[PDB]
Amino acid sequence: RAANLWPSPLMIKRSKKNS
Amino acid sequence: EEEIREAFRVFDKDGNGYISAAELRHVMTNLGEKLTDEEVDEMIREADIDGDGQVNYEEFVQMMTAK
Ligand SMILES: [Ca+2]
Ligand SMILES: [Ca+2]
Repeated sequence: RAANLWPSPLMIKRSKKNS
Repeated sequence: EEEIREAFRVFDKDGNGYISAAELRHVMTNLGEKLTDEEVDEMIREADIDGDGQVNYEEFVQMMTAK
C-alpha cells in the first residue's frame, strides 16, 4: 500500500516550490 | 491544486498526458523510497479507477484529493 507515496512526490512539488 | 496539475507534467516525461508505470518509476524512485516494480504497479493499481492501468487527469485528481 504505497498510495501515500503518490502524494509523496506531490508534496515534494510543493517543497520544490518553497525551494 | 496548482502543484497537482503541474505535477502531472513533471511526472510525464514522454509528453503524452499519461503517467505510465515506467514514468512513475523515475518519479517515485528519485523521491527517495525506491520500491519494487510490483509496489510501483500496486501504486497505480490503487490509483486507477477507470480500469486502464494508468493514472489520467481525473483519476489523479480524485485519488489525490479524496473527499
Ligand atoms: Ca508519459
Ligand atoms: Ca486509469
